[PDB]
Amino acid sequence: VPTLPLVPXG
Amino acid sequence: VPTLPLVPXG
Amino acid sequence: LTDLTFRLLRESFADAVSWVAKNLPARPAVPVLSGVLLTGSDNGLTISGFDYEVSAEAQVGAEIVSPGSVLVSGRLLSDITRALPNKPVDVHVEGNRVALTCGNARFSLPTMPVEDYPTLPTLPEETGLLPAELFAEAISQVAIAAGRDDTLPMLTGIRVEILGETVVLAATDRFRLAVRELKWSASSPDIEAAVLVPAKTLAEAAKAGIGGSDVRLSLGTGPGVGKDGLLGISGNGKRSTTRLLDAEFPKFRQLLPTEHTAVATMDVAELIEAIKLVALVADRGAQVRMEFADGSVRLSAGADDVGRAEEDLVVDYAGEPLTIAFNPTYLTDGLSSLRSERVSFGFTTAGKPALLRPVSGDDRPLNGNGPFPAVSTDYVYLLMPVRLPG
Amino acid sequence: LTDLTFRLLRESFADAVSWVAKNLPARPAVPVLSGVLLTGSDNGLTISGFDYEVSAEAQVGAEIVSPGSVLVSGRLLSDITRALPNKPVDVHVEGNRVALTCGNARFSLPTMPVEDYPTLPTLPEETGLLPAELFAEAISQVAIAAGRDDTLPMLTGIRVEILGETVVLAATDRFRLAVRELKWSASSPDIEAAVLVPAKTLAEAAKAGIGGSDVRLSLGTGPGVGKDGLLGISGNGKRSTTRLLDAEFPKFRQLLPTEHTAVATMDVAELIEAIKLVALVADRGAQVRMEFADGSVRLSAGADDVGRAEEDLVVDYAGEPLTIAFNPTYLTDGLSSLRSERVSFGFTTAGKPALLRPVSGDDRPVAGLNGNGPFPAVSTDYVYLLMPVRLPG
Ligand SMILES: [Ca+2]
Ligand SMILES: [Ca+2]
Ligand SMILES: [Ca+2]
Ligand SMILES: [Ca+2]
Ligand SMILES: [Ca+2]
Ligand SMILES: [Ca+2]
Ligand code: NA
Ligand code: NA
Ligand code: NA
Ligand code: NA
Ligand code: NA
Ligand code: NA
Ligand code: NA
Ligand code: NA
Ligand code: NA
Ligand code: NA
Ligand code: NA
Ligand code: NA
Repeated sequence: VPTLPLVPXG
Repeated sequence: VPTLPLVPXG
Repeated sequence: LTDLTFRLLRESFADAVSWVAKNLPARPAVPVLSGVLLTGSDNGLTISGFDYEVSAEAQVGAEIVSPGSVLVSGRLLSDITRALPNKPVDVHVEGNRVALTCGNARFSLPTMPVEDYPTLPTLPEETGLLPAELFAEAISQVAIAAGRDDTLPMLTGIRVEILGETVVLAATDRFRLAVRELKWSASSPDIEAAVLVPAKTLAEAAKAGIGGSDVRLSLGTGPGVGKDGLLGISGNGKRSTTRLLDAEFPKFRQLLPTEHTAVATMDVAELIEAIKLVALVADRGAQVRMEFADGSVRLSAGADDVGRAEEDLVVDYAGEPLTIAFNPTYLTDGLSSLRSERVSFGFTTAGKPALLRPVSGDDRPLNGNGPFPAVSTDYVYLLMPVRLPG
Repeated sequence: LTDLTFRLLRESFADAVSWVAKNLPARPAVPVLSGVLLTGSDNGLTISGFDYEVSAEAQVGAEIVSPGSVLVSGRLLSDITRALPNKPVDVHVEGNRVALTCGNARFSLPTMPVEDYPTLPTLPEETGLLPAELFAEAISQVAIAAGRDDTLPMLTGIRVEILGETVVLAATDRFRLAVRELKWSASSPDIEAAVLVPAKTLAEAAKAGIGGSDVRLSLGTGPGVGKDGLLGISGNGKRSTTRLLDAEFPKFRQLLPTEHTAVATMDVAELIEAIKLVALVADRGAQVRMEFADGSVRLSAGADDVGRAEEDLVVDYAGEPLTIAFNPTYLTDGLSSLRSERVSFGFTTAGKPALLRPVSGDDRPVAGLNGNGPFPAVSTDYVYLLMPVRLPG
């Protein structure tokens, strides 16, 4: 269950 | 909070 | 020798499946016990749900392509059939799976060994029958008073007393007692028995009969009525059995007063509305109070620190003035059970039960100071008061 | 100096109290903060509540027999006004109790002391105006994507970007990102700022202008925008203020793709219904799978042990076949947030975000859509960017 590639955040 | 006088039961 | 294949409209399928699956166990001892059994033969589909307590079986018309039986998860079948479009549903068993097809949707569910499914109990012989609307009303009126605490199993039942054409229904939770007497069509004129039926289940059956055919109650005939420990309920192509409670019920009849020191008649809808309003400030107290005298009653609740509420209501009153308090939920439960425009209250003291009975709008139940005899009625709701403050 | 006495119809009274209750649904630890403040003067009644984070106030016409103010239980006043019949309501403060009379019913409530009852925040200067319904809808849309976990405070807000001609609203919980852009009437043409506003009841606050043409956003003007640390929202006799979050929002704009290797358009209502249907055999409600190809997508869920489900749906598809899986709740959340008949999906790989957008009539077609792609993204005022989950293989 990957996260959105928010940087930072993921 | 009394009960009805049921016998048995109260 | 052959695998089950059938076809029928979703709505017919969903309604039968739902009714049968609902009484399946919460924690099934083995996977098999979570299943519903589908059996197709000739022109008909039988749907069966076994549970130790309550077993249910629905029969519906269906296109049977190939006869047979299959055991599938009850809850999942129910959910799926509830959610499908209103199209024909195709069901086809192949080996260890069952395919359910509906329009463009396809399901493939695991099946369970039908040989391991318990046999549903046989219904007892028919004892009598009554109109669905009467069954629904009578059970609804009495069930509201039944206990919901399994530490006192006897109170979780509805007592059912049969004597020929007459049926008496009773329930109590120690704070209210509801009693309904009715007439029905008895199988035998000299039938006579008394049993105790789990209320929650019976109530569900009475509600589900609404709009339906006459309802048949099966406890047996003659002297053997009740001996099987089962109540059968049937109608509408649906039949169920409920295991009876094997517990002694309290002797309730001696509680019904035959005379009153005060009698009061009021409008039910208006009183229910007023109780709802004044009870808004009674969350802590869990009581509303009533001060009766000629012509009027003061209904009130609350306290200085939390807030107070009051309403005066018209009353046709006779006898000694009285200040008495009630649990507002128990009071509006009883008022809601009367199914009449008006209510008669029969009182003695502030610490003794109040007898609520139905009064029509065309009736007016007075001379003297009292006491006043209790008026014969086919329904009573006997409610214990609570202690007043101070 | 004088005791409050007023009179007004129940529906109006109830609606004003309801505005406050909906904007302050929880019950604070401090007792006095549960009070509602009633203030009557001239020909008007104001009804307000405050909990240091959100304030909410409604103003209604009323017959003011005697001016004044009183503090009373918000819970009780809400319950009572909701339950009363549609009759005039008389309210009379006398000593430390308030008499509330409606028809044949009489209530007598204790007053609460105003000694330590906080003064309501002042609305900052008007920053701009939006159409009432549009703004309430826009907040409702993006709020579904906001985080609800206080251990990650930055995700519990709705980002509000002010830019002269437009407002941009954004929310994310790391799994979906919702972004809405609206045009508005700004007081200042050269204004530029961004704040972060708690999302939890912002959808209720956003309904302030309902009943009128516009809603007013108040964050201050010119250079000092966000300075007061509050967002005011008002219109039509209703207002609220919400304390801003002093937390940093993720940089989300880099995530919005400008082209896709596959694009799929289909019916929202059909897809929502099919997801709900096949997900009935998904364990933990974990995953639904979509196999897109020319003309059709196969939606499926489940495993051989509990059961399998699938449904084929028509799709207007472009690109190469793609299998991609989603959390069905996140997916239907996105579809429901579109508020449109049709959805366009923009995809790259099965492991990268999917871009959901509403299909409009004024959308300019994708040129070369029938060809190979990559296909340029179509301009949209709303996007829901959804991360897929990994397929079991
Ligand atoms: Ca009788
Ligand atoms: Ca509150
Ligand atoms: Ca094509
Ligand atoms: Ca192509
Ligand atoms: Ca696009
Ligand atoms: Ca855009
Ligand atoms: Na299920
Ligand atoms: Na099996
Ligand atoms: Na039954
Ligand atoms: Na039964
Ligand atoms: Na209450
Ligand atoms: Na009586
Ligand atoms: Na109003
Ligand atoms: Na105020
Ligand atoms: Na409107
Ligand atoms: Na559909
Ligand atoms: Na889910
Ligand atoms: Na196409």
